[PDB]
Amino acid sequence: QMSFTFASPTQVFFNSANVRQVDVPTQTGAFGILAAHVPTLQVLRPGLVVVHAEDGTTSKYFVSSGSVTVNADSSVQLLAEEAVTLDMLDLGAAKANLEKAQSELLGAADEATRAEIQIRIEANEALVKALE
Amino acid sequence: VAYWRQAGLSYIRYSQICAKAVRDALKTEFKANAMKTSGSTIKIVKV
Amino acid sequence: DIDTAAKFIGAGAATVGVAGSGAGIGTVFGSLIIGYARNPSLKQQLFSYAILGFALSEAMGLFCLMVAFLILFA
Amino acid sequence: DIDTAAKFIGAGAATVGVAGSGAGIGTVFGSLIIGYARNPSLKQQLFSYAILGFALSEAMGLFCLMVAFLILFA
Amino acid sequence: DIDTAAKFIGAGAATVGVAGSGAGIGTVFGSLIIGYARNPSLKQQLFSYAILGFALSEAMGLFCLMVAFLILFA
Amino acid sequence: DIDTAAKFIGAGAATVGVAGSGAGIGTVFGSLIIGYARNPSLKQQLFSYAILGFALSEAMGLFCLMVAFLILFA
Amino acid sequence: DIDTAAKFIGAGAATVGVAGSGAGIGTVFGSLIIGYARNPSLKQQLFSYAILGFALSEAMGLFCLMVAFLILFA
Amino acid sequence: DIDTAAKFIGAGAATVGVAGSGAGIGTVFGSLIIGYARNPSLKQQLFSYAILGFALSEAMGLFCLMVAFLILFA
Amino acid sequence: DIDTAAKFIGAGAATVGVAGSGAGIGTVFGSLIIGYARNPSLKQQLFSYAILGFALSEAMGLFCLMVAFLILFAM
Amino acid sequence: DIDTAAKFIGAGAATVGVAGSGAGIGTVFGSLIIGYARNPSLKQQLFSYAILGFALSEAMGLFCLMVAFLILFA
Amino acid sequence: KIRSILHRTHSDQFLVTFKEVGRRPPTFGDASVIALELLNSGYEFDEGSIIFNRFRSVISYKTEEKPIFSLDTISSAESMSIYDDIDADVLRNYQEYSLANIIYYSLKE
Repeated sequence: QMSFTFASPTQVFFNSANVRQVDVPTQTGAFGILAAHVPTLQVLRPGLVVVHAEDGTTSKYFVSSGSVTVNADSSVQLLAEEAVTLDMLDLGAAKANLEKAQSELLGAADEATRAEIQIRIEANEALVKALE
Repeated sequence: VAYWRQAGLSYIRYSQICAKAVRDALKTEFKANAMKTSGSTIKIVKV
Repeated sequence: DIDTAAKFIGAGAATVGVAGSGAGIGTVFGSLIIGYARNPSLKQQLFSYAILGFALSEAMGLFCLMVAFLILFA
Repeated sequence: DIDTAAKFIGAGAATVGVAGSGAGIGTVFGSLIIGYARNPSLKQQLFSYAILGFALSEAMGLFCLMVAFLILFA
Repeated sequence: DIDTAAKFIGAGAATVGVAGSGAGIGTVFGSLIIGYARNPSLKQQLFSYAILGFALSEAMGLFCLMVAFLILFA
Repeated sequence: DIDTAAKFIGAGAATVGVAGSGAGIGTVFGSLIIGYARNPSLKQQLFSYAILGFALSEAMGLFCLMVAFLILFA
Repeated sequence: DIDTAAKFIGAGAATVGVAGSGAGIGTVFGSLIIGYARNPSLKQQLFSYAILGFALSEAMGLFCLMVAFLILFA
Repeated sequence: DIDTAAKFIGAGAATVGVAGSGAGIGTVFGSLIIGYARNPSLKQQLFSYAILGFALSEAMGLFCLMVAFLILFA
Repeated sequence: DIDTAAKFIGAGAATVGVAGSGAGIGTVFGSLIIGYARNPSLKQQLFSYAILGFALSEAMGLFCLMVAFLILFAM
Repeated sequence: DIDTAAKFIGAGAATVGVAGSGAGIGTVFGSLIIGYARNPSLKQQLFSYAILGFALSEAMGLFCLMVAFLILFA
Repeated sequence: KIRSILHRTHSDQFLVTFKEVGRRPPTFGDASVIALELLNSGYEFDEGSIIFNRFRSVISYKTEEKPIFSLDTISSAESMSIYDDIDADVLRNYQEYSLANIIYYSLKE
């Protein structure tokens, strides 16, 4: 079966747990991991991981970044740099930050700043799309 | 390549910026309980 | 007579178009297999797309067979 | 008549091209699924592509039938 | 006779419709291989969709065969 | 006119060739969807290549309809 | 007899169906390569699908060859 | 009359062959779309082999047009 | 004649059947290309699996090629 | 004479299958594009397999055209 | 302290060093800073080791060393053949993150 390990640097949510399916975002493309998924390495994108226990229960944790590894022996390791449960967020702050970022992206101070603002944009965009 | 790398950013920077965003977008209560254990005090010395 | 000859030729050669509808159904359902073997969580939205693609694809074969019927009956 | 017979012959081979359309639509309505599996954060924006991928996909289909029209009555 | 030749040629030029159906079967069972190979646990579920696509796509080629036999023997 | 009938059957055979362009455009505009799903940031390049290939494949369908007219008329 | 000729006409215009077969088999044994390269571990169960699909599509294509032999010899 | 009728019909048969080149051209310009989405930093390098595939798929269509002209005029 | 000449078109319309075999073998070898690109370590086995799909598709085409050459010679 | 007419028709029908070779070549080169984008380092070996498969599908298509040439001339 | 103890022999080999460690508890931000200042420094290291003091128990610690690699090693490591969707983009972004992870783990230990 699947041995899950979801752990922010600050806190650990699952330690070698046994869940049925886990849906995770990713740079390439958001996808799901099941009890025999082929081994892969990926680095997460601002999104929301969704876990389902052996039963039909669910849980959604919004993750900023990180890396998800699926190993030969069916062991998923989802190390997220900042993993927060949805009940910790507020809409207006994220929405205003997103709109501010869109406003400032017009100001092409430099390509590095353009990229930084773009990252902030789609970060807050995933936040709102999760909360809207 | 990705839209955030043409400039030349490392994925560390990508995660750092995304994490700062997700921190900024928390409850007013959890801001006090997350602003700590989030900053950085290390500083570099010229070689 | 030769009029019936052309009738039968047309009926026979019109139905061949249904091959495209068959291939469309095949490719759409293969895409469903792949896109549900990637992100199974959805499904409750993918199968909708697969069924819509079925309707749309089998429409072409239906058209070809109705053309065959009309050319062999009027 | 031989003329009507040739009209029918051309009609039979004027509706075969619809198979092309049959494949076309399918491919798009295959790819969409794949795409929508790998990136549910572009669903809506994908629809536009899909409808475009439908119109120009069925386009030739209809035009093939157009020839049939002509080859039946022109 | 011209009419009997008509029926036989109609059957012959209709039977080709199976090509698209065969291509669709091949596409479906290639998609199944890839999908299962990525995510083996989903097997018995992917298999249902893929075999369903098989049968529910070869329905078109069998419609072509049925119309061919209709023309030949009727 | 036997020769006008031969022109008609030639046009009926020729008009099918656009099925190739239909299939090609289906492939192009499904690849567009999935590639845009993978790498949205480059939408403008995706349209550029997609439309370039679209016309560049419509080459064949326009050729086939043109030759249908030419056998019919010229 | 004009039937003795239209028989061969139909046989030739019917054996073309094997094209779609060949294409389906090709797709299946390409998809097998991708699937096995991606996930070499579960080698065997890939065959339980590859051979199944190949033989299945090959048989449904051979239906057209069977029909062609039937008409050419009956 | 029948000789030029054969001219017309055989040319119309030849004109169909460009459909496969249409399918292949669409395939190559969908593959370029994908391969550019996945590794954008290899534009021109990918484009070189893409235009090579253009040339080697246009070969078939232009040869089919060549044979069509030859058999309609020689 | 007609029945001694219609065999020519019979054979031609049978020989058209090889197009799909050509397409199938093309996609087989494209799949070989992609498979090798993914896992270049598996160079040996992939070629064998190719040869297999190669042979099966080309034989399926040979069926129609022989049907045509039957039309011309064995009718 | 009708023999020459049937001979033209046979050649024109046989010279359409190179559509298959065109589609196969297009698919092979699309796969080349994708594989190269996957692994830019390995292009020679990818190109080696690509030229082998290319040339062999070329052999099949040109074999079809050789049969067309023969039937026109014999 | 590490810089000083090794500024007599191996004085020249220093590439960069950091201060204000341990004054306050370390955080993933500190590890990210170290990883950034390592990657940006134009040194294309082909291998590495990280030495730290694993905390066995309140009485004992062990000077442990963990290896670390580079994307050029990962690509050419045949053992990676069984991991899919592995180009030279996700693989080395993952390598950057792995470097930051190991730095943070060593900091905490």
